[PDB]
Amino acid sequence: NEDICFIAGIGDTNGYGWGIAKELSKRNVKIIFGIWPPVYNIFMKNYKNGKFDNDMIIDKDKKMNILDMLPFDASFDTANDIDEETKNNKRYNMLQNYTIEDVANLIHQKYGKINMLVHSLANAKEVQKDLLNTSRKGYLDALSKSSYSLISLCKYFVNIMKPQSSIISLTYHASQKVVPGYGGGMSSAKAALESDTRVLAYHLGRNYNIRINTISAGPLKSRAATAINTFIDYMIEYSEKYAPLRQKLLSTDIGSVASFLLSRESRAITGQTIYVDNGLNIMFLPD
Amino acid sequence: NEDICFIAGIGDTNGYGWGIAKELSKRNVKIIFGIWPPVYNIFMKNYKNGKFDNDMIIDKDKKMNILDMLPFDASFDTANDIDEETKNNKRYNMLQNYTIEDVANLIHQKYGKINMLVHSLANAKEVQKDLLNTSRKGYLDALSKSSYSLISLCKYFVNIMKPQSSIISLTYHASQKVVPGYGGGMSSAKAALESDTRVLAYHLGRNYNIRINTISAGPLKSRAATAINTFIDYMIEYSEKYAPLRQKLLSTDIGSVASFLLSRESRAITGQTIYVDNGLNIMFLPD
Amino acid sequence: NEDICFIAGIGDTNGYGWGIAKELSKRNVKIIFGIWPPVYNIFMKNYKNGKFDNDMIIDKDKKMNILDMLPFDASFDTANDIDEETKNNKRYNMLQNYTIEDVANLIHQKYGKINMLVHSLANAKEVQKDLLNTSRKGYLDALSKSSYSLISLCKYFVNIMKPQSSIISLTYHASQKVVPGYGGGMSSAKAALESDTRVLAYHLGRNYNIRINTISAGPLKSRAATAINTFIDYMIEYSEKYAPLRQKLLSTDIGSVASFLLSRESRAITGQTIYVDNGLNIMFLPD
Amino acid sequence: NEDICFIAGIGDTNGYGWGIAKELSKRNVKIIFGIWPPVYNIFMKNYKNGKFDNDMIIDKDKKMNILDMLPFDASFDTANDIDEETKNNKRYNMLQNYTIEDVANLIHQKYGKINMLVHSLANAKEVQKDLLNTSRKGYLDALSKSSYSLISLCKYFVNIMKPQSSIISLTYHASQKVVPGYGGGMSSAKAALESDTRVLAYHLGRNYNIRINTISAGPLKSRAATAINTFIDYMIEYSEKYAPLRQKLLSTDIGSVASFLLSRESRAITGQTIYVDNGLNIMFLPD
Ligand SMILES: NC(=O)c1ccc[n+]([C@@H]2O[C@H](COP(=O)([O-])OP(=O)(O)OC[C@H]3O[C@@H](n4cnc5c(N)ncnc54)[C@H](O)[C@@H]3O)[C@@H](O)[C@H]2O)c1
Ligand SMILES: NC(=O)c1ccc[n+]([C@@H]2O[C@H](COP(=O)([O-])OP(=O)(O)OC[C@H]3O[C@@H](n4cnc5c(N)ncnc54)[C@H](O)[C@@H]3O)[C@@H](O)[C@H]2O)c1
Ligand SMILES: NC(=O)c1ccc[n+]([C@@H]2O[C@H](COP(=O)([O-])OP(=O)(O)OC[C@H]3O[C@@H](n4cnc5c(N)ncnc54)[C@H](O)[C@@H]3O)[C@@H](O)[C@H]2O)c1
Ligand SMILES: NC(=O)c1ccc[n+]([C@@H]2O[C@H](COP(=O)([O-])OP(=O)(O)OC[C@H]3O[C@@H](n4cnc5c(N)ncnc54)[C@H](O)[C@@H]3O)[C@@H](O)[C@H]2O)c1
Ligand SMILES: O=Cc1ccc(Oc2ccc(Cl)cc2Cl)c(O)c1
Ligand SMILES: O=Cc1ccc(Oc2ccc(Cl)cc2Cl)c(O)c1
Ligand SMILES: O=Cc1ccc(Oc2ccc(Cl)cc2Cl)c(O)c1
Ligand SMILES: O=Cc1ccc(Oc2ccc(Cl)cc2Cl)c(O)c1
Repeated sequence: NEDICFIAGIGDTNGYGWGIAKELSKRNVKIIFGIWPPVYNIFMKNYKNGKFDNDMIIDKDKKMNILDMLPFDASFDTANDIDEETKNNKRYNMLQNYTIEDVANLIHQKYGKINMLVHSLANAKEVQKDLLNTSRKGYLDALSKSSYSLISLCKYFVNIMKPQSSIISLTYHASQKVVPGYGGGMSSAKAALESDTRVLAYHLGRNYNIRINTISAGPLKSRAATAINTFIDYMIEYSEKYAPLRQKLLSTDIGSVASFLLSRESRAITGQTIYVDNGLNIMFLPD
Repeated sequence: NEDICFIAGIGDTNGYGWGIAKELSKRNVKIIFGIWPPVYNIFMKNYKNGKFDNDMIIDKDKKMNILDMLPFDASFDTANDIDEETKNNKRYNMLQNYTIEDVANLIHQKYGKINMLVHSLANAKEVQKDLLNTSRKGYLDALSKSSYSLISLCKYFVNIMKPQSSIISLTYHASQKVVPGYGGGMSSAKAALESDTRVLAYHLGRNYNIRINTISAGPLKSRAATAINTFIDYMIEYSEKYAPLRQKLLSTDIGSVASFLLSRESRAITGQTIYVDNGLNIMFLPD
Repeated sequence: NEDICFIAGIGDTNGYGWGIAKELSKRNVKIIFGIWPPVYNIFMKNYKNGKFDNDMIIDKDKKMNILDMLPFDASFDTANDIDEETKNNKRYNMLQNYTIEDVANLIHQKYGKINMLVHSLANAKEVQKDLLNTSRKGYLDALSKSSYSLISLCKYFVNIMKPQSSIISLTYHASQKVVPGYGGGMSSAKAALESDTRVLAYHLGRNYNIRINTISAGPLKSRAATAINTFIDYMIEYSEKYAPLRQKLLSTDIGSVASFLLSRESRAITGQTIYVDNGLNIMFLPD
Repeated sequence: NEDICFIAGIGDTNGYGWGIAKELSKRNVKIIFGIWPPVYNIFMKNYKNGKFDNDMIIDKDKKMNILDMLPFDASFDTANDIDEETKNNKRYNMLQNYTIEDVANLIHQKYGKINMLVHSLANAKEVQKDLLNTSRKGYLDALSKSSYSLISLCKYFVNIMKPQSSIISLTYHASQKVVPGYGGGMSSAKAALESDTRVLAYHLGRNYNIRINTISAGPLKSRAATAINTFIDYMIEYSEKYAPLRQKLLSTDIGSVASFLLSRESRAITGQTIYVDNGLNIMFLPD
């Protein structure tokens, strides 16, 4: 029977979420996009305007099958959690049912139980400051949006998931080793994410027979990556120069691994940080 | 010349902070206690009442030399950050200059530049819930109080520290491996703490020639440990049964290591998680 | 089209080698078995008699496509390494082209370049002794047969492998955490093997565009697992009781991850220790 | 009172062994040098002539207290292991009681039980070759001399050591991350050695109440470091440029950590790889 995957964190076609959606489509997985409200209408415009048609090609006979595309904000757990300021926002005022709980309800109401969950989102409002100059509000924002949001996602989605479902998120090696430009408590958020992945694997594994893993991806010139002050170009030039595999890293490279982790093929893997980065993580120094 | 250590996180004599204060005293380090406001007066009462006199004995000729004891709340960065509710609290209303910045100023005003800093505090208001049932507010509290507080401590204290100063904090292996009762995002807070320790080592090391490390201690029946629902007794019974070293773990065991890390003897060590837990971390399973 | 895999280390159908063969067979990969001479003829007689006929049942009717079965000894790099006594041993006198180089040469002659390599073998004379009690000779035996053998397979098989080829081995968590009973220097060999996997990922990735990883498998009741003093019953019981995923771990659970890592889907993963143990490695203590 | 340390691996004053001896000497520990026979006599002639007289200067006048200097070869476990050719080699014919057991026996006879043990030696015939190019013999050479030797020292010295004694060795980060140039299987040996340190911490902690750890030292221009193909100049330059702590790493920086780990102050630490490299290990890439 059909499998359904909710992917939280799609803003365009240039990030890992799209890559994952693409590769799942090779396997005939029905895709639901969770899109952050501020960029939801523009995404919808581009999509309707056919801007993504070329990017939706799987191959000769296949074309990405997107079930639905919904507004999703990981800043908010339930309806009660939205503040008046966001309520009164140009971009949000015209949308509804976009809190993490509302989306689970809405999906379940529309299409029943799902069996695949992808957390592909991060945010840190002080990413451009180093850790030592990051404010408490800044740091807790990184953690709220980039780490707590995985926990909330699970808390609310497990009700609408079949036994033997699988969940993945995306991390970065800044958590384990210093990467000077990865500021604002983003390194910290990733660190908590990778540990939470373990603690969750235990809970979800024991209570629901549901698996959860995280992919530590190498650099990709995505929207958010360009936001960091360029960082991402140095990162890519460095990976391509010194990684064991001197080949350009594509989002569908992470996509194919995500697909495997999300399938019954990896029935015995849970609680892991899997490195999909051309082996760059294994190097001590430039050679 | 004299060395001064600020220890943040002393509530009684039964935790790691006291252990560290004791061992630093063997080396004639002047100790300043940072004490959380809610328990400051009771600590002061006990101290004046002589309740701690036996616990202050170093040995035949030495007696812990406590320079000062100040109210300290890691919840608050500066004066501006205190809310009206805490302002209007029985325990705080009668105290002042207890925010992280105020304490650095106050210490520096009183005794000049210090050269040793100890973060020995944690808190998580939902520690009794597992990760999956922890609320966003709960989780961010763990992180604010247990992890951001190290960053803030450094941001503000480096101004009042000599070159070649050293800083330590305390972590727990729950960050790296699942420990089912360590709830409320405490595992997450520790994970972020250990990663932050690295990122900070880079910044402080390069800019100020200041070192920072963290000690992953094994279980000790402390005030906060008894708070966890008992957990701590199982933990201790287990460590004593299966650790490589079948010997009771004492706070001064962590104390002696802290003393070494805080001294010039470990001039070449920074950014590390050091395990002071009778080797328990090396075991896969009960033997 | 025309994927060929050499699986080094199969004596019967109760191992992880068998499980890897079955899952690869499912993707229509051509299987070549490398078989240690002590057990080769009993394996062939068993095979011809159709004792494995039941074990080759894949799903609804599909049967294993074993392309060849070759005598193989990972002890010997080249014909010139073989000592006179082994050459004339009862079980070896009747066999040829069983050294690492010779099986490389052989495979190439009969089938051309292959693109998949599985190191699925370990040995140690003194596995029953704990590390402290292991002789220099028995430790070097363990390293030689269990660790050097991977380096040697690589040096020789890289010649007969197409660019973008993939290589896996199997490891155990005793290299990272203490597991009493895993003696003879087998933990040392797994440690070395997990570290050689990184060093090799570098050389092979840069010079040949070939990937190599290692699977850290959970416990399985194979022939060799029993030769360890029982140990394995305890291991399996511990695992089924305490793992996040309380299911029986099957050889085909490993096989499908092996399959994935050998395929182009894992193009961006190299140098890695991938855990396939139902998440047991993430646990600190039992509950 | 009456601490005795056997330091295995000193040829001159340019190593980490020298640095360990100097720092131990500062705490009034009695030093016994174990000296590889190829360099023993040139070391003695040098010593008697007072070539090391300058190097024994500690602080304001204090000089090293070398209690003994013994020929020692970690290749040989017992007299019966020594091959006829080595026995009659020019440099060995004039020496006795140089195997591991014999130096144990010897030390015990002349001084009684000791309480500190330093493994400060490595070797590999084919260090100049990369892993892929290393022969079976040269790999086993590396493991034998660099890794087995620690297990063997332990098995024999535990007999002549008091409860609560301590044991250190030296390792390098090439076991965990790829370092081209660190060939011959030296990375494999360090991997094995860091894993054997855990296994040994278990046995020795439980059966003898003895601790063992390992220091992962940063680069130092010792005799052996130069024998590696230059490699070390590059290593030191990289390290001084990119480490969190941009200071020159001295042998005595290692020595004072060794001292700490051998003393009772580290009573609760066992099984650990302690990094002494100015924090370089925490770095992902240069800046
Ligand atoms: N791009 C890289 O180099 C790289 C390397 C390692 C890991 N990652 C991880 O991969 C994931 C995907 O990011 P990306 O690199 O593809 O960039 P991206 O911009 O394509 O993805 C990030 C998405 O998160 C969404 N988002 C931001 N705040 C949100 C909120 N409050 N609620 C819901 N959604 C929100 C944004 O709309 C954006 O589309 C990220 O979590 C990132 O940490 C990326
Ligand atoms: N006790 C253990 O078993 C154990 C094991 C590993 C690590 N640790 C760590 O050691 C450290 C010391 O704790 P402990 O175990 O000695 O218990 P403890 O209760 O003695 O120490 C915790 C202290 O933190 C203080 N504190 C709480 N909230 C604060 C705030 N907002 N601002 C300032 N101070 C605050 C409390 O007053 C308390 O005295 C903790 O960080 C803990 O995580 C403890
Ligand atoms: N069985 C487990 O529970 C388990 C758990 C983790 C890892 N592993 C790993 O899996 C591998 C073994 O698989 P298994 O557990 O099914 O045991 P197994 O006995 O089924 O497989 C090992 C095979 O290797 C062959 N072999 C031994 N020495 C050889 C040599 N010198 N040259 C060629 N072949 C040789 C043997 O004939 C044997 O059939 C080992 O690397 C082991 O470390 C096994
Ligand atoms: N030098 C560095 O930069 C560095 C960095 C990390 C680790 N280490 C470790 O330190 C140790 C060596 O110290 P070093 O770097 O000062 O080199 P070194 O040459 O000064 O010390 C090694 C000594 O071991 C002795 N030795 C060699 N084979 C022996 C045997 N079979 N029996 C007894 N003794 C033997 C040699 O005589 C030599 O003096 C090694 O374990 C090495 O891995 C060194
Ligand atoms: O090159 C490494 C890299 C680049 C981008 C990443 O994603 C983000 C980074 C920061 C922020 Cl604020 C948001 C996101 Cl989605 C990331 O995790 C790692
Ligand atoms: O036995 C392990 C253990 C016990 C206590 C600990 O400290 C705390 C734990 C939770 C909270 Cl809310 C506060 C503190 Cl100080 C800890 O870190 C680990
Ligand atoms: O339970 C875990 C386990 C069981 C078996 C294993 O394989 C071997 C273990 C020792 C020897 Cl000599 C040979 C082999 Cl194939 C192993 O690696 C781990
Ligand atoms: O720069 C890092 C470095 C330098 C020297 C080292 O020691 C050796 C290295 C190889 C051999 Cl054969 C012997 C020894 Cl003592 C080492 O371990 C690491």
